[PDB]
Amino acid sequence: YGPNAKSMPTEEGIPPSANDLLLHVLEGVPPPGSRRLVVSGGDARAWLSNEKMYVRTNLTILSPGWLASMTSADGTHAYEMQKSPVLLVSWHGKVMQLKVEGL
Amino acid sequence: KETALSVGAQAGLAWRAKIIDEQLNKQARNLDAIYDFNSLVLEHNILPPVLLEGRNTLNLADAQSIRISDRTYKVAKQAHFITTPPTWRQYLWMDYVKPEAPNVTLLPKTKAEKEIWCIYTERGWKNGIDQANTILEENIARIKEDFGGMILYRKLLAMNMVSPPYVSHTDLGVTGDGSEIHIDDRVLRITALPELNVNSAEWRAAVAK
Amino acid sequence: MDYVKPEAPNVTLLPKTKAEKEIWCIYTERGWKNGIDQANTILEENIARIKEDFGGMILYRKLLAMNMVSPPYVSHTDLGVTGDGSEIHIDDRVLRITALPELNVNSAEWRAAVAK
Amino acid sequence: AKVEKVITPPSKDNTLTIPNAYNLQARASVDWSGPIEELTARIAKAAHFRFRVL
Amino acid sequence: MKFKKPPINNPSDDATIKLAEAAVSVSDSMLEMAKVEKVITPPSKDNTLTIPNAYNLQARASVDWSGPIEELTARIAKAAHFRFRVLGKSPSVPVLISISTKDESLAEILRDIDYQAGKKASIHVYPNSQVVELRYAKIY
Amino acid sequence: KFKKPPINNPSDDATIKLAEAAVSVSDSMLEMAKVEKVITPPSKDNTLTIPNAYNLQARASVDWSGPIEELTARIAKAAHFRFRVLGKSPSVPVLISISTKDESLAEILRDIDYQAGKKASIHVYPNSQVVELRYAK
Amino acid sequence: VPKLPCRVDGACDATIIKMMTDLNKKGIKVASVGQNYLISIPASALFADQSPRLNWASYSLLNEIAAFLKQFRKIAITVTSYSSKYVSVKRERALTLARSRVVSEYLWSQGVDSRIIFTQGLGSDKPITSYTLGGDRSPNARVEITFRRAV
Amino acid sequence: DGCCSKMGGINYCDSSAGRLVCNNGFYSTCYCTRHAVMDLQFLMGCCLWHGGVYPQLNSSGLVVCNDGYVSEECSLQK
Repeated sequence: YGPNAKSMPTEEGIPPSANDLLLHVLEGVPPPGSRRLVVSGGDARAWLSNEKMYVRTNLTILSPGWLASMTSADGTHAYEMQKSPVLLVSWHGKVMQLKVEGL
Repeated sequence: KETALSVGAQAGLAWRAKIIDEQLNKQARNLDAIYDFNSLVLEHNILPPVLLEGRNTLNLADAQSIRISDRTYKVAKQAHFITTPPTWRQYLWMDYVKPEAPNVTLLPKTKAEKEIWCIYTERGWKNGIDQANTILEENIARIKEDFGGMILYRKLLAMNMVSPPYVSHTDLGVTGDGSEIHIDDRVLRITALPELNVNSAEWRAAVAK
Repeated sequence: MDYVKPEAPNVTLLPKTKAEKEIWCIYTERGWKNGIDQANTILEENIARIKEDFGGMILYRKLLAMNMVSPPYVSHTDLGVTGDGSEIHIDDRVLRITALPELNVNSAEWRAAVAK
Repeated sequence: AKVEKVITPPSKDNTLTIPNAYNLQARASVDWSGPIEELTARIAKAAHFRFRVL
Repeated sequence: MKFKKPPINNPSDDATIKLAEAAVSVSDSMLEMAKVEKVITPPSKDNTLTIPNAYNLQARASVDWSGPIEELTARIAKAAHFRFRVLGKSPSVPVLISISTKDESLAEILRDIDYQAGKKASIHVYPNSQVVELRYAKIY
Repeated sequence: KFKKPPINNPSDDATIKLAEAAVSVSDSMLEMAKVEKVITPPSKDNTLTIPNAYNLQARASVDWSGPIEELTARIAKAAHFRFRVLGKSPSVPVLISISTKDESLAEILRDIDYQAGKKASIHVYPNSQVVELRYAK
Repeated sequence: VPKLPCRVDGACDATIIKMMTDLNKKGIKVASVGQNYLISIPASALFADQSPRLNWASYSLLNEIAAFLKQFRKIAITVTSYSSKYVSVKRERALTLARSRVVSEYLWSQGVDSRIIFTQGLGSDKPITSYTLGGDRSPNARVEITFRRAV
Repeated sequence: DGCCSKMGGINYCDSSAGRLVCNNGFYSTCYCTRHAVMDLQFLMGCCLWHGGVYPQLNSSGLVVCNDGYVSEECSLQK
């Protein structure tokens, strides 16, 4: 390699599979260094570590768009998400909103 | 206001944790009956590790870039030794002191400050109770995570997805000088940590009835 | 629409006689009308925006039926098992789209429609 | 959606139907994600059927 | 003209509630694991040919024990009027036995002890000479 | 005229589910351990039975932790039996350890053979009053 | 907490108890056991003689049913109709189907809070009383609604 | 206020359910924790369905959500 030594990435490679913190999120263990949040309106829990939300429920969020979704072996959905004041959830064929406090 | 809020939070946290510890001690035998670690230990007093599994994974990096998979597995903590089995006391028991002396700084002298002192201490008490409940939820999550990991490892060992830990022993006879002696010297090492296998064809399915 | 009620009207000046009280009343009323019209203007700008986006996507569906737009192309590549003995993924697939939908310039292959 | 939907009539769709063998009617439970030969061999072994691959 | 439902009992606590709601899921997973392991591993034999039940062994017992093994076996043999015997050597880390049951046989209790022991210790019975034999593993 | 309910009784909705979960877990683990453990019939049990000759019915207190041949030779010497050995001692000696107060030499020999494991065995002859130490290879 | 909700809107168990007392003393059968709830109505106070038509006074009772059904949170309501043997099979089937459809569509148009309404009629195949002396005055010709309370 | 009124009274709460337990076995209409099903459709706040309020301190009246969107309704008149 010379002075410039630009090793050119002609092929980028595989995009990342999943952030592995979602497993402990799925089991309810918060990631280290994170902090607790306040969720009201339903049954869910949430965490904030690196300006990125993690949320845990068994319901289905609709509105704000998520980035990674993990499913347990029995019907529990955990989401790696952006931060939001509020989420839109279809619970049982009916649409509700769940607000989030802690931002 | 805020002083009452602080001392109410402290008193509620302490008292709620006290009642929680009393109930936890009252329900005693079924606890460790449920969490029998000492059944789970392998042949050479070695703790089987913790495994995490996932279903139906997907990531989006950006436009025209996603990646999907069906199942994932991951070792969390490596298998190692245990001179003694663990228990739940390090997972569920919590600390308790008795705060006792809030000094005379903001004592309520009139009716309005008396009643707001009462209700503000009351709501701080509720808040501390809620915080203790959150703490218990986190502990429950931790112990469930660890126990699920070891039972999942036993499952995959039955399924032939993991190599068993490989041990080794070296035996020595007499040892030491003419002043210090040991009778027989047996050395126990573990030469292969357990890990997944990637060869598909060795994997055995199971069928119930 | 974002709504937070403000409950702090900061007070600098006060009327003294009936004339300034009356002009205070009528100017507050005029401001009330102005704020109402501001809210309506914000509403109609928003409704134009959503109408624009919806018209755009239904236009794309229409023109793809018209056969003037190339539909987007995506490969998916499958892999077997992956990862070492530390952690594993069972069957990976990666989907990449390469053809962004463009507009043709070759007018011969254009399709018309007729009705009844 | 009525225009866009593609169907196939069930006269000639390619899917194995129920062979209604009596020993094939038992109940079980399974969980598997991987190869196909091991699972099919285990299923036939539970069914007391001989199993082969072309 | 009042209205009720049947189960009207004393109040509970949310912490106990969450404890039980964890425990049911753990029990489900353990049941699944046990079913899978049973149907994949064919059992072969039984410990009853090793441990037959003889007379003066049907006096019953109800127990609650969470400690070591050897003196507990000595106590139950002393209740049996049987001579007790140990072979091999006890290891450095002691064997831990936790048994919580009620009102069954000495023979079934001993079989439960042997099954809880598993890969480390074993119990044998000599009825012609009324001998309770404990034998450790040949390892370490 | 008075019969109490049990003191530690699960008279609560959380407690009954917790107790049912407990007994379920216990039964499942019992099944798991029972199907996991191996056994062996006494027909092929590899333990030397009791020779029960009258010269071996003495009682003694024994403290030893060391090699094997001198110990069993002294056992035979106190038992007034001749002792011989077929085989050869390897470089690493065979080690044993017994400390006890009151039993007979027959079960002492039984514990000797059980502690020896695969490397050695013993044989008793009361017709010709001898013990044999058989090494492995 | 002055802003956050304290209870469900328009819900009061005292009103629930009072109106179920009034319903059962009116003779419309109100049944509650476990987490399922049944309301059964004789057809004689609702329709004409084996005929799909609605008495004008019956709408007060119908609105009472609506006021009860607003007090609960549910998913699905099933309304079933049964009648007595009159001519055939098919006539009884059609009569039950029409009666159930009419009462279901009126309840949907009124302010009930549901997601799913199932409606069906079975003619006369499921009697609850062998005393078949009377005509429509016998209580087996009836209309029932069942639902399970949601959390 | 009265949750199990015209019943025996309040017994306890099920936080897994979010409803109180009356003396009869009937689930009351009150709530006993925030972790319960709330039919929610209208709420306060601003920068909703956006990145929330950007936490910078502004001398001007520019209130801008974290996605770059600027909400003059949340802001003030000039």
